[PDB]
Amino acid sequence: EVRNYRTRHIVTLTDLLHLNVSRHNWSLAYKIFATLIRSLWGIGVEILDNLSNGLDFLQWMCQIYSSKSHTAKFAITYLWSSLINCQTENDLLQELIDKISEWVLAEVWFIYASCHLLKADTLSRQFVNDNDIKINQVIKHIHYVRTFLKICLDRLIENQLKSFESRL
Amino acid sequence: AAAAAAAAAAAAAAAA
Amino acid sequence: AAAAAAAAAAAAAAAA
Amino acid sequence: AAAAAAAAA
Amino acid sequence: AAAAAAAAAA
Amino acid sequence: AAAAAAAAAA
Amino acid sequence: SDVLGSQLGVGVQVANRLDSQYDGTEIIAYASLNIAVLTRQNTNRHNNVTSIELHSPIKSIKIPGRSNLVGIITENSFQIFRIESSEPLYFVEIDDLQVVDFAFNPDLQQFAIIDIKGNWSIGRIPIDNLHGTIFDPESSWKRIEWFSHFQKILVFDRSKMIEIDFMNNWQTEVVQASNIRDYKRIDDKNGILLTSREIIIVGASPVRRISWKHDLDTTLRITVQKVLVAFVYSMRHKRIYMHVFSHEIPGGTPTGIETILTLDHIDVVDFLVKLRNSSEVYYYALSN
Amino acid sequence: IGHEAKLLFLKSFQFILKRQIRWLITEMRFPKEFEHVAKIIWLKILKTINDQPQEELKLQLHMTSTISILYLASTHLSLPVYTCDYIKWICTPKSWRIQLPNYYVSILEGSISLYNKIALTCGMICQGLLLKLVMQCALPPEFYFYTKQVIEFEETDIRNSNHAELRVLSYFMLTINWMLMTIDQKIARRKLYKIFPLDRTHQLTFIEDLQERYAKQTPPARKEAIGRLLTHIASQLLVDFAISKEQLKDCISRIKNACLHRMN
Amino acid sequence: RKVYPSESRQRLTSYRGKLLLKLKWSVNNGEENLFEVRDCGGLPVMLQSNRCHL
Repeated sequence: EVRNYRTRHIVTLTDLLHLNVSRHNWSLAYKIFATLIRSLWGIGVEILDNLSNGLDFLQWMCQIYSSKSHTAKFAITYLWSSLINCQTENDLLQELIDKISEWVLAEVWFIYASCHLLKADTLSRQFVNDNDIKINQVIKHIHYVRTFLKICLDRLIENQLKSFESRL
Repeated sequence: AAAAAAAAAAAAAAAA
Repeated sequence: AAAAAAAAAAAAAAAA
Repeated sequence: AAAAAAAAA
Repeated sequence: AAAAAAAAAA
Repeated sequence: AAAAAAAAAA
Repeated sequence: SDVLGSQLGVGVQVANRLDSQYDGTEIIAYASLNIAVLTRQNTNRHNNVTSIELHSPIKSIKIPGRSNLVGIITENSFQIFRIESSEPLYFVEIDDLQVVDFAFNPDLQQFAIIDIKGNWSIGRIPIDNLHGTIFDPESSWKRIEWFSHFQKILVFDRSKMIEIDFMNNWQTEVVQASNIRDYKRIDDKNGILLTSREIIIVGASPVRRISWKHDLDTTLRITVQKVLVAFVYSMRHKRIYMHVFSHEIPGGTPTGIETILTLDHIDVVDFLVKLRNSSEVYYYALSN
Repeated sequence: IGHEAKLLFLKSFQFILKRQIRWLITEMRFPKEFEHVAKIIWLKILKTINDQPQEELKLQLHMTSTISILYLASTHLSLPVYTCDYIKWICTPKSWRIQLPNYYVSILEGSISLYNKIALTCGMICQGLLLKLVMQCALPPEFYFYTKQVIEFEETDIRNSNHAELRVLSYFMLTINWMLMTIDQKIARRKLYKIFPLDRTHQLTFIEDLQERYAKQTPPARKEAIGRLLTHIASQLLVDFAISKEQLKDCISRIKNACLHRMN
Repeated sequence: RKVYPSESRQRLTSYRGKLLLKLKWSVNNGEENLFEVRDCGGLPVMLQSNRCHL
């Protein structure tokens, strides 16, 4: 049948963890989760973001395990956290995104396209300001916009980009 | 279940 | 037997 | 009371 | 009374 | 604790 | 009036739970491990258009609303489907091994789940988290419904009925000799229909009640018309009865082949669907 | 560990479990005298099972056999302890041969100190109870004295399977019934890395965590009341003893019937 | 598992990069086509190039 102390303890710990998620127990989650370590980890990812004490690391580790082999559930999440967190150097993230897409050919490509768009917006206002210059940044911004346009292709979004270019 | 109950009891005792 | 005896003890209980 | 007595003892 | 007894046991 | 004490005494 | 049977849906299983879509055109039957969808609009339509494989036998299905989602309840997990072009949107897993009944809040935000343990689980649909749980009933909660005002919630369980504040705590309870399989709250208000062998209409908050006897066995399910003017109850003794609001003058009684496990009424009191022991569903058109 | 060799390894593992007795007892402050008694009992029984001529070895809720011996040791020595008390203790190098041992035998030898089984095995091979039961009862002593008198009378009157402990526990029920800081994910990451790499169990820590969680919110009128209280007691007793309802209610009914017959 | 150029030098092994080659399978005038991303084997990658991490 059920284990003497060990099986019952695990079940009770899981129940307690569920109760902690229902009611935030930053402390309960920290000790309950530790006891629970003895797939899955969304609650662990959730507790770090819900109760902080910088919640980005655990998700990265989870995403890293079980790679070799719709799409992957661990991952499509990790990517979203990144852009929102950014909202350190981003280029790097964009590079990582490309790498993932290369390895695996909801499409990640859409997420990658969205990420560049954020950079363009920052570029658009910085360029608009006088402190007064004619080429450089404007040409760079135009190139970025074209690149963003290509990825989406292969209405609201397009409209937004256009507005952005005009302001710049 | 019995084991769990026992554990709970023990915990309670400890608390007391 | 000793245990039973302990349960002086009776006297104490009465006092209480 | 009994408990108290025991404690005292 | 009952509460007091429990405390003593602890 | 009480039990332990008793044991010790014994 | 009277009811005329328009269609039969061969689920091939017993049909524990059935819902109708809303101008509804599809009917959903819950059997065992699967939910079958049939398009009634197409009268040959022998087979179901779609099938959703939730789990073990299906206790309850409920459609939100507008009519985009469907919630299916049976075993430990509750499945939420997106029926918009269905595929599993999300899943809610609870400790309790099974769920007997389901109810949706009027603002579609909350799901109420009737657990075998007896506890009532309240789920926030957006988080898919369990906000709160009301426990009263010893044993399994068999049925539930919401007050017309939406402030209160009523549930029946094995041998008791209880009224709950939306805020939290239990307002009242009624004790009965037997198990309570089904319940309904009158849309108008002031009336609660309880499903035992007898059907009892309880005056909300008065002492007086009405008891109607037209069921030989247990009354498995009951539903009030939206209009409140009348309601229907289904029974193990193969009978579907329609009754007048409050003190149940028999409007009409259909006799089915086998036990009638579940039933639903269309939002405009046009159609009635019943699920049967015969492993099928029957569709009726109410006539003026 | 081999056929004969497997049997020998299993026996060595059981001897190491006796070590658990050594460790638990010493942590105790009991009587070292204790070791002496424990050493005699192990020699009598084990040798005899072995003594019936190289046929069949032996098996047990291996944990329960050692516990029974420990419990038995206490009975002679007049330590006040109960089977239920023994269960509480259980909650809270190794030879290769052990690694290389019959699978079944290794499982039986096991680790760690159904309701019917613990009580049954011990059987096959007043003052003490008073404090605990009184406390649960909460009686200052009036309850205690009467129960004491009743049980004695019952023995004399002989209303009275079940062990005396069971009878006595039952009779108490009858009498009373009618009284006229944190490692963090970092740790998880390290574990995963090590497993990638070759890697080669329960600890208290667990106990402490559970206790903390529980503390932090973690886990006819008169006649009727009396009956309810008594019933509570039955249920709770079973759980605490780490014993069942089927086995308690039956015993109590039998005792009551015997007492009635004797009185009549 | 990112690998630098330098490890390969010490290891005396080719600094081979992993290739990805997906096919297009069309039968019966391409009524149905299945594309499978498959390993194309390993080929050497020039240092300080787009493929390289440096």
